[PDB]
Amino acid sequence: SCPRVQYRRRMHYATRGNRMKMVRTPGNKLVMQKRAKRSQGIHTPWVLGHKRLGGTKALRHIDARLASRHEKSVSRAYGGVLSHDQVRDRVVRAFLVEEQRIVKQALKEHS
Amino acid sequence: IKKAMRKLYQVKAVKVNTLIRPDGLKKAYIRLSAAHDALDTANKIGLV
Amino acid sequence: TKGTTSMGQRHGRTHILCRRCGRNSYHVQWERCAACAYPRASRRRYNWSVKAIKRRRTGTGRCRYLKVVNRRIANHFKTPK
Amino acid sequence: PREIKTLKEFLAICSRKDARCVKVKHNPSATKFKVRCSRYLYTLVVNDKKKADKIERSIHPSVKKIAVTARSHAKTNA
Amino acid sequence: GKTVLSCRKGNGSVYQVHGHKRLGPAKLRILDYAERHGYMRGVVKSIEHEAGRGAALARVEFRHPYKFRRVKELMVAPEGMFTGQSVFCGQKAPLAIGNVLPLGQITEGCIVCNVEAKPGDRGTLARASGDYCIIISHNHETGRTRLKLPSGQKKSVPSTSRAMIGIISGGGRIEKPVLKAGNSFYRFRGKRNCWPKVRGVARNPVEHPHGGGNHQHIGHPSTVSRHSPPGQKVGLIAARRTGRIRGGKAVKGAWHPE
Amino acid sequence: GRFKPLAVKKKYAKKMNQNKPVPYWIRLRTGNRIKWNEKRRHWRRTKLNY
Amino acid sequence: RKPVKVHSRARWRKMKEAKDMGRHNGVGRREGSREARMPSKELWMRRLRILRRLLRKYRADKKIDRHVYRDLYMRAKGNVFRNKRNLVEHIHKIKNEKKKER
RNA sequence: CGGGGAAACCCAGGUGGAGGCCUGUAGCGAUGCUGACGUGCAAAUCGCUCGUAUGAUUUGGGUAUCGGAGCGAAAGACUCA
RNA sequence: GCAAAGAUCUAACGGAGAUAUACUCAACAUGCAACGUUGGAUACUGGAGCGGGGAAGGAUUUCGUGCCAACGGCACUCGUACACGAGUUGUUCGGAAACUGAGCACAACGUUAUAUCGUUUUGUUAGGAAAGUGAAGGUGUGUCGGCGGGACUGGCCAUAACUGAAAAGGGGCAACAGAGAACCUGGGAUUAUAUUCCAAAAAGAAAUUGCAUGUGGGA
RNA sequence: CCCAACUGCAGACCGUACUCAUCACCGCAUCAGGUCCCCAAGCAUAGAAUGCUCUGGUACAUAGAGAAAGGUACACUCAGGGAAGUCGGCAAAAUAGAUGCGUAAGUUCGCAAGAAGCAUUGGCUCUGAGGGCAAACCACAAAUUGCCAACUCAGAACUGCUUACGGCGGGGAAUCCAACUGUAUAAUUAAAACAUAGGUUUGU
RNA sequence: AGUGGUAAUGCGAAACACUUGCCAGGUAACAAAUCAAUCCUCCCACGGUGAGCUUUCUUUUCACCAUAAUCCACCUUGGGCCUUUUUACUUCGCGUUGUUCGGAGCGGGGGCUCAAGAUUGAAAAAUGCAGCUCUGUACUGUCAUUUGUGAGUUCUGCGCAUUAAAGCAAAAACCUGGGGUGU
RNA sequence: AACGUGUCGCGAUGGAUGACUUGGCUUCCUAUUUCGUUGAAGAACGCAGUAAAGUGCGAUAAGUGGUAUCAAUUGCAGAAUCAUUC
Ligand SMILES: NC[C@@H]1O[C@H](O[C@H]2[C@@H](O)[C@H](O[C@@H]3[C@@H](O)[C@H](N)C[C@H](N)[C@H]3O[C@H]3O[C@H](CO)[C@@H](O)[C@H](O)[C@H]3N)O[C@@H]2CO)[C@H](N)[C@@H](O)[C@@H]1O
Ligand SMILES: [K+]
Ligand SMILES: [K+]
Ligand SMILES: [K+]
Ligand SMILES: [K+]
Ligand SMILES: [K+]
Ligand SMILES: [K+]
Ligand SMILES: [K+]
Ligand SMILES: [K+]
Ligand SMILES: [K+]
Ligand SMILES: [K+]
Ligand SMILES: [K+]
Ligand SMILES: [Mg+2]
Ligand SMILES: [Mg+2]
Ligand SMILES: [Mg+2]
Ligand SMILES: [Mg+2]
Ligand SMILES: [Mg+2]
Ligand SMILES: [Mg+2]
Ligand SMILES: [Mg+2]
Ligand SMILES: [Mg+2]
Ligand SMILES: [Mg+2]
Ligand SMILES: [Mg+2]
Ligand SMILES: [Mg+2]
Ligand SMILES: [Mg+2]
Ligand SMILES: [Mg+2]
Ligand SMILES: [Mg+2]
Ligand SMILES: [Mg+2]
Ligand SMILES: [Mg+2]
Ligand SMILES: [Mg+2]
Ligand SMILES: [Mg+2]
Ligand SMILES: [Mg+2]
Ligand SMILES: [Mg+2]
Ligand SMILES: [Mg+2]
Ligand SMILES: [Mg+2]
Ligand SMILES: [Mg+2]
Ligand SMILES: [Mg+2]
Ligand SMILES: [Mg+2]
Ligand SMILES: [Mg+2]
Ligand SMILES: [Mg+2]
Ligand SMILES: [Mg+2]
Ligand SMILES: [Mg+2]
Ligand SMILES: [Mg+2]
Ligand SMILES: [Mg+2]
Ligand SMILES: [Mg+2]
Ligand SMILES: [Mg+2]
Ligand SMILES: [Mg+2]
Ligand SMILES: [Mg+2]
Ligand SMILES: [Mg+2]
Ligand SMILES: [Mg+2]
Ligand SMILES: [Mg+2]
Ligand SMILES: [Mg+2]
Ligand SMILES: [Mg+2]
Ligand SMILES: [Mg+2]
Ligand SMILES: [Mg+2]
Ligand SMILES: [Mg+2]
Ligand SMILES: [Mg+2]
Ligand SMILES: [Mg+2]
Ligand SMILES: [Mg+2]
Ligand SMILES: [Mg+2]
Ligand SMILES: [Mg+2]
Ligand SMILES: [Mg+2]
Ligand SMILES: [Mg+2]
Ligand SMILES: [Mg+2]
Ligand SMILES: [Mg+2]
Ligand SMILES: [Mg+2]
Ligand SMILES: [Mg+2]
Ligand SMILES: [Mg+2]
Ligand SMILES: [Mg+2]
Ligand SMILES: [Mg+2]
Ligand SMILES: [Mg+2]
Ligand SMILES: [Mg+2]
Ligand SMILES: [Mg+2]
Ligand SMILES: [Mg+2]
Ligand SMILES: [Mg+2]
Ligand SMILES: [Mg+2]
Ligand SMILES: [Mg+2]
Ligand SMILES: [Mg+2]
Ligand SMILES: [Mg+2]
Ligand SMILES: [Mg+2]
Ligand SMILES: [Mg+2]
Ligand SMILES: [Mg+2]
Ligand SMILES: [Mg+2]
Ligand SMILES: [Mg+2]
Ligand SMILES: [Mg+2]
Ligand SMILES: [Mg+2]
Ligand SMILES: [Mg+2]
Ligand SMILES: [Mg+2]
Ligand SMILES: [Mg+2]
Ligand SMILES: [Mg+2]
Ligand SMILES: [Mg+2]
Ligand code: NA
Ligand code: NA
Ligand code: NA
Ligand code: NA
Ligand code: NA
Ligand code: NA
Ligand SMILES: [Zn+2]
Repeated sequence: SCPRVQYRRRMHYATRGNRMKMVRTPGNKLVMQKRAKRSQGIHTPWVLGHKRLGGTKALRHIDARLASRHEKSVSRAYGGVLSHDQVRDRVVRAFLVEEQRIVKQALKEHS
Repeated sequence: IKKAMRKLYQVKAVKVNTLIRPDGLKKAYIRLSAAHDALDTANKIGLV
Repeated sequence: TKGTTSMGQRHGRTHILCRRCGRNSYHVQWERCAACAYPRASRRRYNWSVKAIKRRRTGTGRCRYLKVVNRRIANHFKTPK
Repeated sequence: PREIKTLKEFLAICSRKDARCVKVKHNPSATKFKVRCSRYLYTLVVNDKKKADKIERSIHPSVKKIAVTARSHAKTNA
Repeated sequence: GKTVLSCRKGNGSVYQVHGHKRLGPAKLRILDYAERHGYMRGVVKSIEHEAGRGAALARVEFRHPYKFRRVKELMVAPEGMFTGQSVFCGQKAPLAIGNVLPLGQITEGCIVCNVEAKPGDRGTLARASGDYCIIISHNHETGRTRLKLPSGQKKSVPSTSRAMIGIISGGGRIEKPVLKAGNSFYRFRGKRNCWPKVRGVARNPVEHPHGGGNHQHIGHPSTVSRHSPPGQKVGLIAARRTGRIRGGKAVKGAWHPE
Repeated sequence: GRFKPLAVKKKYAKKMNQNKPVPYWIRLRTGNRIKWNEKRRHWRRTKLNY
Repeated sequence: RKPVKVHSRARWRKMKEAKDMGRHNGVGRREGSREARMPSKELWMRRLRILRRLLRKYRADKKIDRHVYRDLYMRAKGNVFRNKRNLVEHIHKIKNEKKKER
């Protein structure tokens, strides 16, 4: 005597975008409600490792469009794009590479 | 259809629902505002 | 097997109605009518089937404008004085 | 639905031009004032019975008040 | 008779390349002004695998020489290419694995790959996995460079044609026995519709010269003339010799005395 | 099923309208030759296939 | 509206009491394989989780130090201990040996 | 995790869950009865039995290749009985 | 011959379908057989269902009333039959507007006696001038911040016009199971439609667009 | 002119009945054939095997009478013999689950293997084992004290069999062929045929 | 013409504002098995209402005991990270059922953040269901008004993620930043 | 016996034959006689008080206008005028 359900929208195929959950209504009826698709979330660039970024939430389309900017970025430079270790690496790389270039140029000028 | 209802019967339609019948003709369910009485409008129309 | 059982495997349609001629000869996949070759500008017409030609020839329909213009030609394009 | 937090906000909600009615609901241990606005239904929950009576008489008589009751099928038919 | 299978494949149809899921053609960057005079330094961002190719592919990011943007070329990665490696391409590039240099700038005896047959063709020789070319000599009078191609043939090319230092990655692929028809099925899934293979003697004579007979046999010699028309040119086409090779494998292909 | 172009639906609508018997007063006309509709259609006999 | 027809679980529940006491589950009643009825992997999972839970509790309560815990942890994974009591008895013996050396 | 051994290495218990691996549903097929039927339920079906059932696996929709041509793990098979 | 898929029985009601009779004669031996509905009884399907919804296909077969000529290979008072009258209600559901895929082939060019032929996604048409879009500016209007004596000038932003940075690679189709997609329950709201109908206590509670006003904060 | 919280007005087009099948589609038909997707209860049991069952559905598929011969069957049995039948063990019979013991030649060392064989199984009443949770820098038998869930296995005493639902391998010794898994004459041929990995040759 | 925190990173009522001039990343966007497993299903205890059975037994058998979106506030599990202690690996430690991990920073202390929940209210009893009371109404008063270290369940943990000579679509649309504007 | 056979009279089934012919076929002739982007031929959907097909027509929809004609159309219904044109 267990209840059996039917698709309530006009798509009757069990694809990844049409996943359903079983909901008991206040009228004591068992119905199928559509699961919203989820986003994987904001990641670092694929070539750098493709890891999720701390302080950034996983929002999909409309949710991302309506959410405040803080939910998707941090106050640090390149916030929402690069991680703290990546930002530190680029800062150190910037300073040290230019310093080495200056020393080489001054050496050639001295000669 | 809302504009035609205002022009022909001087009533305000708050909602129009339409369907194309299996015979091919379009049918409209026209709900009038609470200010207007549908029964009184039907009497004036002549369908009664 | 071929025959009765395979008759149940026939799903869908090869042809649907044609916008130009309405003969259910419009090949859905190739998007061209088998009867009138629509959307090619000219129709199909082959002398090996004169019967097909005379089914589709002028005068098999209403001749909506041809009747009017033929009367005008017969009356020498008469107009009021 | 939004829950009003204090009495000052509740009077502010009732002072809105778009607040068409106030539904007064009497629960066995609380009283709920539900203001029907344009977008949101605003509920003020008052646990004290005497305080609820004070608020009920305070409501500006311009806005219609509805005593929430159970309505039978017969009353709601046709 | 009917059309032979080898002729039918020429129509294309269902025998074409299964190009979906492929990343695109692999090539050197365009031989522009910077390459002809100086060098362009790029960074290897990813090493990727493409269906139907044994060799690994490298995505190399360059700055645009004229515009404020990046280029992101895609080349056949030599063995040893790694992410973060700096790739130098140009006349002034140093001799190191992964760099692209004009052939005239590369010392004789060096091992190269992604060799340009024509200057600016962006790499046409020594591209399959584990393959390489060897620089034999340079001739400055005519401005040509002699190479040993992977097949063993020697070929002369203009010295302005570029080459990549190293050998193509993924070598030794053909050393592992397949052991299963299913593995071949997956191997050819990314290439084309050419497997499994039916022997000509197993077919009927209507569709193949070797078909038919009350015994499975070719009743005529299988060495056919170079001038045989399609449909008749099956078997060992214009074979100079047949049978088990003994005492040394000669270099195959056409004979070029030059 | 549920789906059909409006053009297909309109054609099916006209075929419904045509699927009617001959009016009785037609048979009483002076030079009448029609008794019953010779083009009556049943959904189980002949398929329109629109 | 008539009530639904009766489908009673009384016989099943009476049989459940009997089977709980140990009846009707002898050699003659078994149709599936022993692994099918009670998988050995599930048995091993339960045992190892019990042993590791006990080792974590003893380490937290300072009954054993990190070195003893590490030795027991590997040996528990190595199927040294048949049950909780076997592990506890070995732990007691280790404590007794250390006391004599102390 | 144990047991041997100078060393090289060997032996034993567990864990783990590999395979065009096996038994066996659905599925996809079709061995035997040369069974039923053989103016049939059916212009190839029915019954029991049988092959396989994580793979060169089965299947929907879409798309591509035909008429001396198409397609074919190749039977002159299949291309609307 | 109308034999696979097991199986039906009973009473009452309904119906022309009866309990239908020369003489004799109490009823049996002279109106048989078969029905639709309801209530009982017995059993079947056994969730991989003679269960509840969809695609393809069908196109009114759906619902109510009437009706038994023909049709449902027996039967019917029953019917997916026949006649008449009805039914399909969407800002949010599916499609489209509006994505790309295997691919298609308009333009363009070339070919062919003849276009009804070929090329047309390996970033991509065509010997190929296919961009009508517009950054910074100069010129007028309006909305502002600042100085000096509502206006007057350095400065901001919108509104129209003179130029002119920058953008290489024409226009479309092809997914109702890929991508995309703002709504949920309750209902006495049907003979048939409902996440589609409900009207002031909307049974109601929301979400999301596009333009506006006013309030407040900035220019 | 730009925003925030509101608010006001307006949210167009097409589809929407019903069916999806032992009667609504295809097969000349309401044809035992064919046809994609979703939801899938209880007990036995390893279980989407198979048997029965609540909910939902159904008794619709010409029926009645009723031991002729002969038939068909998703029906059985048969004393004594046991393949003497027959081209041929065709058909049928037989084997049967789980657990313990035990297992030959050969071998690419992986197998052969469930080789072959032997033994046990019911019911009932007990016993043992396998846990969770909570509690007062040295060392401290919380190495005990309470409470409790869900199951499995093993060992005993007593007491039974008419060997008794369903479901479920017969085995062994050899020869020929193909290495193997696969493919394949829709509607008389499923094989030793095709394919296969492996090997070789040719053109470039 | 943003701002706090040593840091992980925090703060929204409308200058933390404009960016299709331009540039760069991200979402969309894909993946086994093992083990845990969500919504729900089933089964157990627990207590109410009605019903079945009652020669005899059965503190019994059966049915039901429901809470949709949208919001507000803010203990558990798993992952990533920060800071501190690093004399953390001399004949070591942490951890999984499981093939691991660490001076390129393990473990311990204290924190930041992400993903699933849990909980608190608004919605929301005014709904739904059943029972029952009284008075001819499809009337009307009222009463009912959760526990499981149980078994299933692919939502999820879950990927630079599977056999692999197999390595697993794209785009619209959207998000964030770099630069610049504000200046 | 009964089935069955044969003949005659009368019926049924079945639509040949004759008569009928607003059709076809075939041969001649006449001419300010040859469509369409000023959207053709063909296809589709609609239009009557009553209307399925067919015919006619195109939201002015079994037709509007003009000329001629000179009392209808007609199954039913409706209809100012019974009439120099209106
Ligand atoms: N009498 C024997 C038979 O007569 C037959 O023929 C008979 C009929 O065909 C024929 O026609 C008779 C006619 O004679 C007589 N005078 C009038 C009668 N109406 C006719 O009879 C006819 O009409 C009646 C209905 O009207 C039908 O029922 C009948 O079938 C039809 N034959 O009369 C004939 C008798 O002489 C056959 N020729 C033949 O097989 C045989 O000899
Ligand atoms: K599915
Ligand atoms: K209607
Ligand atoms: K056209
Ligand atoms: K013809
Ligand atoms: K047809
Ligand atoms: K094949
Ligand atoms: K209906
Ligand atoms: K009949
Ligand atoms: K018997
Ligand atoms: K050996
Ligand atoms: K074959
Ligand atoms: Mg995703
Ligand atoms: Mg994720
Ligand atoms: Mg943040
Ligand atoms: Mg609609
Ligand atoms: Mg055929
Ligand atoms: Mg097919
Ligand atoms: Mg097709
Ligand atoms: Mg198409
Ligand atoms: Mg191709
Ligand atoms: Mg071969
Ligand atoms: Mg052959
Ligand atoms: Mg030949
Ligand atoms: Mg031959
Ligand atoms: Mg041979
Ligand atoms: Mg041979
Ligand atoms: Mg359908
Ligand atoms: Mg049909
Ligand atoms: Mg159709
Ligand atoms: Mg194991
Ligand atoms: Mg297998
Ligand atoms: Mg098998
Ligand atoms: Mg099939
Ligand atoms: Mg036979
Ligand atoms: Mg027979
Ligand atoms: Mg027979
Ligand atoms: Mg042959
Ligand atoms: Mg008979
Ligand atoms: Mg019979
Ligand atoms: Mg039967
Ligand atoms: Mg028969
Ligand atoms: Mg009688
Ligand atoms: Mg009777
Ligand atoms: Mg049953
Ligand atoms: Mg079903
Ligand atoms: Mg009906
Ligand atoms: Mg009949
Ligand atoms: Mg009908
Ligand atoms: Mg394409
Ligand atoms: Mg091309
Ligand atoms: Mg070009
Ligand atoms: Mg499209
Ligand atoms: Mg979709
Ligand atoms: Mg939608
Ligand atoms: Mg509802
Ligand atoms: Mg209800
Ligand atoms: Mg319905
Ligand atoms: Mg509907
Ligand atoms: Mg419906
Ligand atoms: Mg169905
Ligand atoms: Mg059928
Ligand atoms: Mg047909
Ligand atoms: Mg059991
Ligand atoms: Mg089953
Ligand atoms: Mg079962
Ligand atoms: Mg039937
Ligand atoms: Mg029958
Ligand atoms: Mg015997
Ligand atoms: Mg014997
Ligand atoms: Mg014998
Ligand atoms: Mg013999
Ligand atoms: Mg004999
Ligand atoms: Mg013999
Ligand atoms: Mg046999
Ligand atoms: Mg041996
Ligand atoms: Mg074989
Ligand atoms: Mg051999
Ligand atoms: Mg196999
Ligand atoms: Mg085989
Ligand atoms: Mg055959
Ligand atoms: Mg065969
Ligand atoms: Mg056969
Ligand atoms: Mg991804
Ligand atoms: Mg995808
Ligand atoms: Mg250490
Ligand atoms: Mg998984
Ligand atoms: Mg008509
Ligand atoms: Mg008009
Ligand atoms: Mg007149
Ligand atoms: Na010979
Ligand atoms: Na099937
Ligand atoms: Na061709
Ligand atoms: Na009708
Ligand atoms: Na509404
Ligand atoms: Na640390
Ligand atoms: Zn056409």
